[PDB]
Amino acid sequence: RQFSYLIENMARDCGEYAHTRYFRGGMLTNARLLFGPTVRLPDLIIFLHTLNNIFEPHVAVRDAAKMNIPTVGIVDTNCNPCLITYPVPGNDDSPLAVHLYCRLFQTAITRAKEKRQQVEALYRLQGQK
Amino acid sequence: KNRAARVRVSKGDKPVTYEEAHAPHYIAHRKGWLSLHTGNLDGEDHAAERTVEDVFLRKFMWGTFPGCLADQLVLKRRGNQLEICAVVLRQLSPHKYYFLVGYSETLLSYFYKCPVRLHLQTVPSKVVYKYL
Amino acid sequence: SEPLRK
Amino acid sequence: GKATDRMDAFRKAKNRAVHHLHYIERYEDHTIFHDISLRFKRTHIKMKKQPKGYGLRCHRAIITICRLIGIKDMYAKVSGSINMLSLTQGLFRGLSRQETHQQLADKKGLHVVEIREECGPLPIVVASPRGPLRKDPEPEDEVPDVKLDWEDVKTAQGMKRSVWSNLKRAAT
Amino acid sequence: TYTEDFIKKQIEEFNIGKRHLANMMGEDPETFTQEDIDRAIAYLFPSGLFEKRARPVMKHPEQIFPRQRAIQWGEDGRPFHYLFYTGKQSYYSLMHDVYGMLLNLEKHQVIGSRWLIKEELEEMLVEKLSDLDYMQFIRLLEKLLTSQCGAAEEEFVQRFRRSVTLESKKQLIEPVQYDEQGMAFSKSEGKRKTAKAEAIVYKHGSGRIKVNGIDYQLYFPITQDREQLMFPFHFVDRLGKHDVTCTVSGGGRSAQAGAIRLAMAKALCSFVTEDEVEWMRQAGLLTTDPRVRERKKPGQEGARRKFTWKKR
Amino acid sequence: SRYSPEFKDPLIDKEYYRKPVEELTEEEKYVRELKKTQLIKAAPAGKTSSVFEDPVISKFTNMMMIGGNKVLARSLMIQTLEAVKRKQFEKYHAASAEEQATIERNPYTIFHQALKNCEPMIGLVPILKGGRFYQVPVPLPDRRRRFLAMKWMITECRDKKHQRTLMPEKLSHKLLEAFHNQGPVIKRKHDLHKMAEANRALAHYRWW
RNA sequence: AAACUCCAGUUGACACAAAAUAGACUACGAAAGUGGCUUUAACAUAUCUGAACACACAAUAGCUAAGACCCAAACUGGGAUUAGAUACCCCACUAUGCUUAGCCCUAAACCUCAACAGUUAAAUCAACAAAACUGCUCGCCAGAACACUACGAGCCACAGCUUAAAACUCAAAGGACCUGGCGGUGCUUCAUAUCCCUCUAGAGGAGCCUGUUCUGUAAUCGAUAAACCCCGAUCAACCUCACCACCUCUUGCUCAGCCUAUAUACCGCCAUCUUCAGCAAACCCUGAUGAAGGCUACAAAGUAAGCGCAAGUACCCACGUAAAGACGUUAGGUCAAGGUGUAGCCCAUGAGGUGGCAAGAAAUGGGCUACAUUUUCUACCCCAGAAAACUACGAUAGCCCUUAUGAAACUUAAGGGUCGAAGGUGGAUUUAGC
RNA sequence: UUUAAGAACGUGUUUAUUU
Ligand SMILES: [K+]
Ligand SMILES: [K+]
Ligand SMILES: [K+]
Ligand SMILES: [K+]
Ligand SMILES: [Mg+2]
Ligand SMILES: [Mg+2]
Ligand SMILES: [Mg+2]
Ligand SMILES: [Mg+2]
Ligand SMILES: [Mg+2]
Ligand SMILES: [Mg+2]
Ligand SMILES: [Mg+2]
Ligand SMILES: [Mg+2]
Ligand SMILES: [Mg+2]
Ligand SMILES: [Mg+2]
Ligand SMILES: [Mg+2]
Ligand SMILES: [Mg+2]
Ligand SMILES: [Mg+2]
Ligand SMILES: [Mg+2]
Ligand SMILES: [Mg+2]
Ligand SMILES: [Mg+2]
Ligand SMILES: [Mg+2]
Ligand SMILES: [Mg+2]
Ligand SMILES: [Mg+2]
Ligand SMILES: [Mg+2]
Ligand SMILES: [Mg+2]
Ligand SMILES: [Mg+2]
Ligand SMILES: [Mg+2]
Ligand SMILES: [Mg+2]
Ligand SMILES: [Mg+2]
Ligand SMILES: [Mg+2]
Ligand SMILES: [Mg+2]
Ligand SMILES: [Mg+2]
Ligand SMILES: [Mg+2]
Ligand SMILES: [Mg+2]
Ligand SMILES: [Mg+2]
Ligand SMILES: [Mg+2]
Ligand SMILES: [Mg+2]
Ligand SMILES: [Mg+2]
Ligand SMILES: [Mg+2]
Repeated sequence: RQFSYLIENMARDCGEYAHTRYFRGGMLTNARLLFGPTVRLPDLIIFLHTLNNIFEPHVAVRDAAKMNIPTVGIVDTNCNPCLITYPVPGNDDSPLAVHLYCRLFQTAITRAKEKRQQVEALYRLQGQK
Repeated sequence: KNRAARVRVSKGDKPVTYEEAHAPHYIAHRKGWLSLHTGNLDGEDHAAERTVEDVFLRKFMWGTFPGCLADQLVLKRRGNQLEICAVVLRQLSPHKYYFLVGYSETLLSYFYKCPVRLHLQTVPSKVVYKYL
Repeated sequence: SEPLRK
Repeated sequence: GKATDRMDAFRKAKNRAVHHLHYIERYEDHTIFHDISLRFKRTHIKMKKQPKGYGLRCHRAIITICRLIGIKDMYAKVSGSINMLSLTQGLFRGLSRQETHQQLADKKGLHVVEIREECGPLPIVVASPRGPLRKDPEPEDEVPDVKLDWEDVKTAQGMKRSVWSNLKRAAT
Repeated sequence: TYTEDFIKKQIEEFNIGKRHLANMMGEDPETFTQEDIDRAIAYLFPSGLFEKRARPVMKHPEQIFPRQRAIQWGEDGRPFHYLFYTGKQSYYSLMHDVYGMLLNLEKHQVIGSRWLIKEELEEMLVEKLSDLDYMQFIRLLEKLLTSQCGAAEEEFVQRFRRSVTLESKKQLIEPVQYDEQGMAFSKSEGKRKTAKAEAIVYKHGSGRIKVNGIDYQLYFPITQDREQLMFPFHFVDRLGKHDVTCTVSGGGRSAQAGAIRLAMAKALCSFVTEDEVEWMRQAGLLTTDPRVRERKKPGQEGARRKFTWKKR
Repeated sequence: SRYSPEFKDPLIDKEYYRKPVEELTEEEKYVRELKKTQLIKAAPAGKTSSVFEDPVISKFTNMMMIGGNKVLARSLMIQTLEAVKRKQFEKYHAASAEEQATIERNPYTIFHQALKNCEPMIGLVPILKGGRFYQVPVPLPDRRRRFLAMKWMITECRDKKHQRTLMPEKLSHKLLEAFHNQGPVIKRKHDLHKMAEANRALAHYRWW
């Protein structure tokens, strides 16, 4: 809860999504019923904190592996990386480290989005002539 | 438990109409009356003969239009006239509807000694209020 | 109940 | 599948199995790669690899599962507790943890040669490692310390008498 | 489900039917408000059903069909809101905005109004809410007020507050009238059980009371009944200063007194000060007594009594 | 009840409203301001703002009424007050010079004192312990003992021992005895006090 | 209650009995077992396993012999409880518990988990319990019961211990769990006319009215713990009427009929918990993919149509009273409202006519009127006068007469006359009411 | 640590145009 505001802002700035609140059962495995049958689930999930507030793995780690969604996670010394696809061993408690992770993922995503617009513009411009 | 004029709940696959979905304690709150006459008013007479005519009419029309009535009848009396208003289906051919309208309008006029008129309102399928 | 007695 | 009416239980189980599918590897698309022997809870399943034409000689449930997978020829013996739900949960378990010929070569960096009596002493290369082939051979073992099964050893010595084995049955 | 195109076709049928209905009744289609539609539909389709939600109605589709949320993702499939996968993007986007304004304050440093109710918040957010979720949101708003909120913040908080119409428990004084002779008086009415009384109280008198043309001590032999008539005037120290002329009908011996007591008190409120009228109210002299006979039930001997119960 | 919980009971006290604002305390002042907003029930016919209203005599009359006949019960109450009044005047004129200074002639003062001399200090409660009942002494509340005094006075008069004797003459005779600390009603109070003293050791059976 | 009352209390003298605290320690011994102090002697084996052919030990109880005796105590006696109490509760006292010398050799002797060595990784793993395994060796078990039994043999053992079968019989027994129910089951919070205490009028006593049960009669049926008993009946002199006796008709008022059997075949209409708030489709997840289960808001897998509750509506409102009240429970009520499945009758189990029974030895439910003085009579409809214990209070009862209804009335009702009974506020118990 | 408090017959309750 200490970093819920910081993360929600980052997702909005980089045109991405965030779920920092209580995870209701079936958001992924039973999504079509909650949202609708033509819903599109995430293609990548990024865990800034793999634990819940009772010091146990987040249910999304297991629910993502069920739905075949790759996960990126910041695992501390008291976490379980077995089901995390790309784990990052690092501190997930202090605020000076969380601002760094968010700053890095916000930049890598913002770059790729702009990098494709340059590749498309070139192809479109080259295609016509 | 109470049973009168109540359609018991089911899994959810049973269609019901508006009148068929409301119980007797809604007859003047969410429903009306299927027959309208003056017999049951204070100081009026012949409430018993008007009731026997109603019971016979609902059966005459159920067997005269077999499998065609979509919902209950609505009997109306304005003095000497008797207006039968029915909601029927569209399976039968109109040629046969006009035959039965003239056959029933005439047969009932000579039986009850009153001018009788029949008003049909066709619907494609039985209207459904909800599913119980 | 227990059977009746004569 | 669970429900009050039997027709509703068939749907839940059927539509929910396609979301929990396994992939079973087959040797030449007719049998398994090696003999399997596991125990799921109290139920023992000892499957054996067999050549083409042997047919299915296994528990009637396994015959129905194998046809769904695509295994034409295999032998299996069920022991312990014959529970249809542990039999199935263990069958799919051993059929998914079986090592293929390609993984074996890559693991040890050696050639996997197949020896057949019908083809004489001809060595048939079924799989070879993608990486660097090792130059040293495996140390030949005088006596292997591998746990055996009295049921198989008693048969190889002409001692397992049974009036129910090797019976003429229909095609499977 | 009702689509946006369907609603748009219902808007066109109401507009056309609104012009027909005025042609029937002979009104001007231009100046034909919704109040005139409801009056014309009640003449043409008379229904006396007790439930007003079961009568014929011809309203605007924006008031009949329930509000529905817009589509949340486009063709590509990406949602339009970053808090979509929470399932409550509207509720959490609000909690995120409020908690962001509480961080700014820390950095640089009611009678009529009532908190929005739960059922009224779902309409604003077009979201289904629990009770404990409603309380969390209300706790941030109150916390926002305690802090020195800026002008822009107050406008936000006032979107979630609703005015309240505070009723006044102040008796209504009757207009003092004048007779042919010129005497001032005031008339009121009382009601006790089935008894109904009309009382005329003259401003100046010698303490004379006449009920149905008979002096009060003859009409009410029982002392208790006369005590009731004395209670209004004794409480305000005005015994032997006014003349009353009332007419009571129906009820019984004691019900007619209480009915007269109430009328005399109501009419006596015009010749007294406001502070006394308030005291009369706090003493139970201006309140109609709602205690009336209760009905007998079938299967019972009385309104509340039961038949003798036999266990065996 | 046909009143809602919002409705508050009325205050018939006439000298309460007359209190000046200067005497109103901070808490009392707040109370008066609050009542303006609250709803009030209609005053019942039993009680008025008269100066002769006696709540103790109105309650005793209600305990004598039978079948809603208040006209008759109140008739018997006033006859008793008048009979007690006349008996004292007859004893006052035939008294000596110094004996007339100790003769009370106000029937109300006699009615309140007679009932106060009949109020029991402690009562008894049957407590079930070990398949047996025990008469455990208990401190009675202020209301309980006031109600018992009335019920005993009305019950004694209603006794059948009295033959063709009217209630006003019976009740008047008891009130004088009790006023003098005599009669059976007092003996009934003493008997209760004597049974509680013998069962004093059973006080520990009480948990409240 | 019995017992004691050469009893009790203070103080002093005073053990062959038993060993507070320390001990929240976890040590010694092969096990049994060992917890007051001191002293003497003293706690096997330089690999392990190893005797049910032997040897030495083995709690408590118990046997033999001789002693001691505070207290406790089987047995027994007395007191009490109880339908009985050979028990649970109280008192007294004995074997016995102690010492010495011998025997007896059993236990849930169970930490129900063998000894030595070693491992924590892999399939960890049916469940529960105290995590899962390897090597080696000895001992032991092979469905339940018959059976800690019979026979045989051995023993200081003689109603004993050890070892230990069979015939007949059964298709289960057994171990561990899920759900629910129940508990003279714990904790906590409560019941609001409701459980207790507490308020008011009643029932149970008398007479009458009325129902039912028994008995009786040639002479209906049905309801008949709560959830029957002025109930089907907002209604039986004939009719109603389905009963009884007698007589009569046969394609029959009906393109027949049946109040004939089955409410344990049903629809229909209901009782009951309900003076409840839960039922549950369709998906997801957990338990290794078992019966099943699914919550913590500073949130940990639940999302949920629909039904009900609620909300609305009716009566005089916002109150209250009605109405409403699901899924299911009691094979609850009704085949005699009507309808109807199965079965049965068709010169009769159908139809019609005449007449007639519906009573009381007895017990009981409900209600009415009373036993009086807050009463009785008259006037009045609340400022009165009289009455007031064998001519009072008190029958709506009996008897007689008259009238009303009707074709028909000792019979139904009303009124009058006559009559003046029980009854003196009611046992255990029990109902309703904010 | 806190009175007493017995009993309840035998079967049966789940599948594919005039003319
Ligand atoms: K043990
Ligand atoms: K009684
Ligand atoms: K009686
Ligand atoms: K009775
Ligand atoms: Mg950390
Ligand atoms: Mg009902
Ligand atoms: Mg009453
Ligand atoms: Mg050894
Ligand atoms: Mg041994
Ligand atoms: Mg021994
Ligand atoms: Mg001994
Ligand atoms: Mg002793
Ligand atoms: Mg004895
Ligand atoms: Mg001894
Ligand atoms: Mg002993
Ligand atoms: Mg032991
Ligand atoms: Mg053992
Ligand atoms: Mg050993
Ligand atoms: Mg055996
Ligand atoms: Mg033994
Ligand atoms: Mg033996
Ligand atoms: Mg022997
Ligand atoms: Mg009968
Ligand atoms: Mg019967
Ligand atoms: Mg029956
Ligand atoms: Mg009854
Ligand atoms: Mg008859
Ligand atoms: Mg007859
Ligand atoms: Mg018959
Ligand atoms: Mg039967
Ligand atoms: Mg039944
Ligand atoms: Mg009701
Ligand atoms: Mg409701
Ligand atoms: Mg039955
Ligand atoms: Mg007399
Ligand atoms: Mg008489
Ligand atoms: Mg006559
Ligand atoms: Mg017995
Ligand atoms: Mg039984």
